[PDB]
Amino acid sequence: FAFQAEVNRMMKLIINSLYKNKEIFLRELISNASDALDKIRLISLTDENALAGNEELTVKIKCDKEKNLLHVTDTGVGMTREELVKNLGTIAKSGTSEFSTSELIGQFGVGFYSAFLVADKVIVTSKHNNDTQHIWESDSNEFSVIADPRGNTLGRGTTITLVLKEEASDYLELDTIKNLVKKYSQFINFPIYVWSSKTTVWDWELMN
Ligand SMILES: COC(=O)c1c(O)cc(O)c(C(=O)OC)c1CCc1nccn1Cc1ccccc1
Repeated sequence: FAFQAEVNRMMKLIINSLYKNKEIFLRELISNASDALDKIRLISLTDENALAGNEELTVKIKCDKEKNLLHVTDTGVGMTREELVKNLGTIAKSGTSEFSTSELIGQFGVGFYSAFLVADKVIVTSKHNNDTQHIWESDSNEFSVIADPRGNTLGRGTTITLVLKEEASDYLELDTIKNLVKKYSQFINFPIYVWSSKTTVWDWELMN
């Protein structure tokens, strides 16, 4: 059906970004975090205390240069364990490959699959209201999900961790992330921060 139409759009956008410095993974990281924040703000209109777990609506990005990791943390609606298992309808549980999705592909396919332009794995730590906090890890093909051993550390929202390839080590430099976040967040209504350094003290720096 239209599942091939959205897949066609996804191939077009991901390969197009391969010419332009493979930056579409970061634009999608910011855009999807913004939509998740929009979702919980819409819910807070009906629910009185929908923000009781985390009363702030932010996007916070931190680089781990020595560990070669990229963290993007938003305080959006989050995802239940049942929502992590569904993901975007294309990732199966580990060991079950030999056994709608079109709407999930059209919205999240570009963001998920373009992350593997620079990352070997994609790890999702999410905390949704009325559910515990879980960790979800995928190799682009299969996934595995467990409950976070640390418990509820986000209050509410989602942290996307990208285990970057060494090929993409230059993305973790402060001046690189900051210029890229500033470019792709100038139209996001929510405040977006990057863990930056000032001389030496470290603190969140507003980028938009
Ligand atoms: C690939 O990271 C995301 O797309 C993503 C993000 O960057 C920031 C977020 O806050 C959230 C989020 O929690 O939205 C509530 C997501 C998940 C967006 C989503 N909502 C329903 C399905 N998906 C796609 C998906 C992909 C992999 C595993 C699970 C779900």
